[PDB]
Amino acid sequence: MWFEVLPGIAVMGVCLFIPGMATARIHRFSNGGREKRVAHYSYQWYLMERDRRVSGVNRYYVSKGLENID
Amino acid sequence: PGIVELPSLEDLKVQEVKVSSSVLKAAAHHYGAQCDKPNKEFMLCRWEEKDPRRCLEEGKLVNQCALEFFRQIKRHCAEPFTEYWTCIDYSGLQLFRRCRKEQAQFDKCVLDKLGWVRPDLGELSKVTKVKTDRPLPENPYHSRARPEPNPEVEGDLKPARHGSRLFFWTM
Ligand SMILES: CCCCCCCCCCCCCCCCCC(=O)OC[C@H](COP(=O)([O-])OC[C@H](O)COP(=O)([O-])OC[C@H](COC(=O)CCCCCCCCCCCCCCCCC)OC(=O)CCCCCCCCCCCCCCCCC)OC(=O)CCCCCCCCCCCCCCCCC
Repeated sequence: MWFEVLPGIAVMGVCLFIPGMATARIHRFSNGGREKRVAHYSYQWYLMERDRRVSGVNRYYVSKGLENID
Repeated sequence: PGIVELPSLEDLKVQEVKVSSSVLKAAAHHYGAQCDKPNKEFMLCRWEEKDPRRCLEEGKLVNQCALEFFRQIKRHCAEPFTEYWTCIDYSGLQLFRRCRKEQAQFDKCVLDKLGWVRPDLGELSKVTKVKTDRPLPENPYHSRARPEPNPEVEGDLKPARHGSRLFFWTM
């Protein structure tokens, strides 16, 4: 009856779940298991470029804590 | 014109604060509390000299006082701070609001073991007064002598000599 639209709606819902889940897993994979750094403002970008400079491996996401200093 | 005068490469060598931005943002309020005085001496020197080359030594004091800020965290409260900057480091916009329990643990461990009060909402944006012994720069714009202005008008205004003197008009 009416519930035969539910396979098509379910397949459409899976096909809409794929982009958001995909970009979340890609942001966690390309950034060391964390969110993607949002730089809307130039201060956030300056901190991100500082992280890229202080990581030593030319990657902003590799974080260095108190173990880097003595 | 003249040779620009830059400091040498050995003049700029200092032990940098080699930590990430989330490590800095996690320790930011206690850094603004405890490392107040050389930071404000430096930023006062920086807005008064208007020249970074005349601000290096005070800047080194900043890089002297930040590291002693972190070692005193590293000697006492390394692990709650490590968990706290890790939780700050997870987020994209690096929200303080997503990490309040690690913040409470870090503030409790710091207030117990070191006796630092975290600054409240409104304190770190204050304009503070700084006691320095360096002289006030008498010409921070490297300006020169302003030209002499034109002489003003003075004296009582007498009538026009013989009127308008326009070809034949006697008034
Ligand atoms: C107790 C307290 C109270 C006491 C009160 C006592 C007084 C009571 C009366 C007060 C009221 C004022 C009365 C007049 C005062 C004397 C003015 C005078 O004669 O100046 C001589 C003036 C200069 O002569 P001056 O020998 O060197 O000095 C004698 C005075 O001491 C000149 O003295 P100044 O050095 O002080 O004069 C200053 C300067 C002296 O002048 C100059 O520096 C020389 C240059 C003046 C202008 C030249 C312009 C040239 C190109 C344009 C020409 C336009 C066309 C000509 C006219 C066509 C007709 C419309 O004049 C001006 O800058 C003003 C311009 C001229 C206007 C004169 C006054 C006219 C009033 C009545 C208007 C009627 C129409 C007049 C004609 C219209 C055109 C003006 O003569 C001329 O410029 C030639 C034109 C004649 C003047 C106007 C005549 C006035 C009487 C008209 C009666 C008939 C009207 C008929 C109907 C209308 C016409 C169709």
